[PDB]
Amino acid sequence: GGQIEFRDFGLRYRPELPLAVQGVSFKIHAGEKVGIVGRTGAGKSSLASGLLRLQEAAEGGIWIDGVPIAHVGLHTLRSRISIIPQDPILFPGSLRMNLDLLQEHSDEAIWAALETVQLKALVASLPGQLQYKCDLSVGQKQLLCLARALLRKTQILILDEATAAVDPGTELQMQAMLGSWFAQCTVLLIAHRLRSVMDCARVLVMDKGQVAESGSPAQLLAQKGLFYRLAQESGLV
Ligand SMILES: Nc1ncnc2c1ncn2[C@@H]1O[C@H](COP(=O)(O)OP(=O)(O)O)[C@@H](O)[C@H]1O
Repeated sequence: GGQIEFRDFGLRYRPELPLAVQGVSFKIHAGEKVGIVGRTGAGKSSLASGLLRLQEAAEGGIWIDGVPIAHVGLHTLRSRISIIPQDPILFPGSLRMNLDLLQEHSDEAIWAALETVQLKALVASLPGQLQYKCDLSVGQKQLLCLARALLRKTQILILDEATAAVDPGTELQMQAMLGSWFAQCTVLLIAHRLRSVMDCARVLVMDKGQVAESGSPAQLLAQKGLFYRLAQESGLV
């Protein structure tokens, strides 16, 4: 399904530190694409880090399809939950290994995923093709991550926006797929550019470790709240 629910959630990265994020309660419906916006330090990455249970729950809990992730095997928990970082690091070695470390797919199915993210041609161009070792641009590495997210049968796609200048063709293919191959996939897009979540149907606005406001960009723009302030600073409104 990919339906996530934070219920009064907070996490700390280390015992001695204060809660990085606290009292976060929200329900993401299965298959939804929700943008997550906020300033640096607001708590956007912590939500994904709480989902992946990188940091354990300090308060409340998270539930994925009615199952408390607190009671879900970590490998299981993380198997169909995929994250696309800003600057993905290829695991040193075979390209195929990066795409399929567990070797649970056939070269056939891997090439499909690549062609899905429109990297089949690039990969075919590569010196070792699938066996190509690691180069590829940050945008391409993200796409490769997207193809891997497909192979994983991912139902929760956490996407991290590149803080660096966005490749015009990567953005074109990335959006091209989010509504088609990840249509049924829940997509948490953690955005560092407010413009990127404007077409989103729903945005969580993170603020100093707490959910500040929720709803569509139009709703949040009308509220003239933190979301609205970020749009002004961004020059969108
Ligand atoms: N590795 C870390 N160790 C300790 N504190 C952290 C770490 N990463 C983030 N934080 C803190 O937790 C809070 C939440 O930030 P974060 O979740 O990273 O939001 P964002 O994704 O918007 O940067 C911030 O105050 C941040 O400084």
